[PDB]
Amino acid sequence: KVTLADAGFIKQYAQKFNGLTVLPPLLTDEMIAQ
Amino acid sequence: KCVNFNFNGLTGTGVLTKSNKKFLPFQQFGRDIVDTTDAVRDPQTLEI
Ligand SMILES: *[C@@H]1O[C@H](CO)[C@@H](O[C@@H]2O[C@H](CO)[C@@H](O)[C@H](O)[C@H]2NC(C)=O)[C@H](O)[C@H]1NC(C)=O
Ligand SMILES: *[C@@H]1O[C@H](CO)[C@@H](O)[C@H](O)[C@H]1NC(C)=O
Repeated sequence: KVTLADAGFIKQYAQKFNGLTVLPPLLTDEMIAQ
Repeated sequence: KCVNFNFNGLTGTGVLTKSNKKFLPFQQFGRDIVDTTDAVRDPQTLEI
């Protein structure tokens, strides 16, 4: 149900806008599920 | 390749690749949802 509205470029890792970097969380979704 | 470019006065730094966007006959470049240029029309070949 929850969707993303991040108007950038998505790659496996525009990609970082213009000097704006998005960092991943330390705990992944699988780890939170665990 | 990562190059500097100047396309008919539009300047910047980036990697140029073949695009699948279809520009109208009069359009020279495009911008994304936040008004930053993300595509150009080559002034000599008209490739996007
Ligand atoms: C002037 O621009 C035209 C196109 O806008 C160029 O014409 C093409 O050039 C390529 C490579 O030189 C050829 O493979 C194509 O066959 C040409 N198209 C036609 C319809 O002839 C032309 O070369 C450009 N002239 C200069 C001096 O750059
Ligand atoms: C990195 O790029 C190569 C290019 O061949 C690709 O095969 C690979 O899957 C990519 N990996 C990631 C994590 O993006």
